[PDB]
Amino acid sequence: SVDEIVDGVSKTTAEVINGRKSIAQYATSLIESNPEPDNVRTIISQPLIKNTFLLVGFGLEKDGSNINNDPSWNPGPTWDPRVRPWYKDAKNAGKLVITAPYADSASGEILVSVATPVKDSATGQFLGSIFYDVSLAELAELVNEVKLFDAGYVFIVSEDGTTIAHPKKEFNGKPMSEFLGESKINVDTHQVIINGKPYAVSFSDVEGEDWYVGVVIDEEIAY
Amino acid sequence: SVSDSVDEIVDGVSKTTAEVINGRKSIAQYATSLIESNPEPDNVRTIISQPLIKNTFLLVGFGLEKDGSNINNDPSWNPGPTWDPRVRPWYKDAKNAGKLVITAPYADSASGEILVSVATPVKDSATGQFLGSIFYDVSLAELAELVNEVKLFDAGYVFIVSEDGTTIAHPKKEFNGKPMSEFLGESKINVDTHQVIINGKPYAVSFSDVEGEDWYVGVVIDEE
Ligand SMILES: NC(=[NH2+])NCCC[C@H](N)C(=O)O
Ligand SMILES: NC(=[NH2+])NCCC[C@H](N)C(=O)O
Repeated sequence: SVDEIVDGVSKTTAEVINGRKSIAQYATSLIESNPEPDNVRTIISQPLIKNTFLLVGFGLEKDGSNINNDPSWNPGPTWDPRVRPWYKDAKNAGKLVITAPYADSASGEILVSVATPVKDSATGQFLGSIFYDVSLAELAELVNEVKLFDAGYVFIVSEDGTTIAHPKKEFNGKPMSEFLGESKINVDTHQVIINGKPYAVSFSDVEGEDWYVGVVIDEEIAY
Repeated sequence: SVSDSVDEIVDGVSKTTAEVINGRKSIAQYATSLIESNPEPDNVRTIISQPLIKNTFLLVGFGLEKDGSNINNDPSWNPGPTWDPRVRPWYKDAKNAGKLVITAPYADSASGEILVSVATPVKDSATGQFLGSIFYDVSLAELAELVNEVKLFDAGYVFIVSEDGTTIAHPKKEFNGKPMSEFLGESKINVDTHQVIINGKPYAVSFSDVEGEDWYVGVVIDEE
């Protein structure tokens, strides 16, 4: 039953996503414990962090300076972290948040960031925000790793149908109607005609985020 | 074709199992790196007592070479001096390997349960002096549950063994640490899919090595 397949895929998706959240929150707590620049570098420049996220950086409220874990990239004349969506989202939320999809400053690629505020341990005053960049391509690939029927794919949307992750990276950050036709989420399994063929499409909410995972399966193989 | 099919099932479980074990390894390595960077007691306490660490492992402890003292992330565990971490298997394994390693199954000091531990040595950043070892306790029951959750075939189960057939994780906990011959009646690993008779009924059995360990995932599939 498709509902059972997509319900199982949402469980996995949550684990994938919650794993990234847990690591991001761990690094952020250790940083809050002692936000000395050298301790921040040590915390974010370990293999675990460099292998989980595309890039990690701490932007400072005081002066728009930043500490990050890729020496190859230093921000140009231009770049002020304080103007970036991950910065503001974490500051506004005052706790760990994941951004909507947006275009990365350097590459233009569509991504999301796990973002956390950093508060002064003593005062409680906002010092800045940390971003943990997440690859949507890798995300799509992960939630598509174990598939049961080998005739379709898994995707992730926000509640308004904005694509978070699709196997084809060209859909990331775009409305899901670009590959489903329909623009609003119909959670219940239903038939969608694509290219003249019938597919069963079904969604399941992702615990902890305002995302759904969706499934698109060729019916003649699906059943 | 049926042999190829079962082959693909154990391979799939092997891949997922490797991803999970490497993930836990990476987390232990990270923490060990942060501790090594600054092993002051309060910094160690701060590093190992976070939710990420308490949720990934059963228990985490840093035992010291100097006096056999320790810092662990379980506030209700306060072993007295008859618990010397320096004589424990995980401690010696970490010291011997000089890097991250996973133990063979052994009996836990407190519970007597058979578990394994991720183990890492810690060295003085400046002088290279050996300071002690950290253990990261892994539930074998939870491993058996993990590799059996995704089950494509009708009836049967999944298990883990070392290269010489020592059981790492079986759905039935009493087999943990035991030779696999106790539930397979074979003592040597035959990687290729092959028929095994167990209590009169035939089963398909097959193995796939786990990347990063000399472990194999095994499947026992009823041939109804
Ligand atoms: N790969 C990079 N160097 N990215 C730099 C930009 C960092 C962050 N994702 C932003 O857009 O603000
Ligand atoms: N749950 C516990 N308090 N275990 C204490 C023992 C720690 C470690 N597994 C050992 O046997 O040395």
